Amino acid sequence: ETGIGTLIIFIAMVLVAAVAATVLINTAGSLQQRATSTGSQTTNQVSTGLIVQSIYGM
Amino acid sequence: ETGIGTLIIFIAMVLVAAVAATVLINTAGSLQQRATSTGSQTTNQVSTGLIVQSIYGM
Repeated sequence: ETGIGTLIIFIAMVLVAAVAATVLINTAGSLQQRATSTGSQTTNQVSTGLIVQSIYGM
Repeated sequence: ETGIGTLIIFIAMVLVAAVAATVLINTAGSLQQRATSTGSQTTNQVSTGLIVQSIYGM
């Protein structure tokens, strides 16, 4: 009967959907750390600087 | 069995997803050239100018 064949494919459908879910989570986690670090590094880059007061010679 | 019907629809699902992918790429490529040209033309527009030095009559 059709009942047996339906159950077999059902298991396969669940496993496939889990794979595509894993890709999206892993990619978002990788891009999270890069975007956070870039923002913090740029903030330090703009604000920091050195200034010359006076120059003397002998 | 359900196995035969699943494979047929699978092929159709792949082909449909390719269509929507093509739209997004083609649109982004069209907007790329317009945005690039607008920026370059405006830069030339602001910087360029003529100046009058002196006027003499007879």
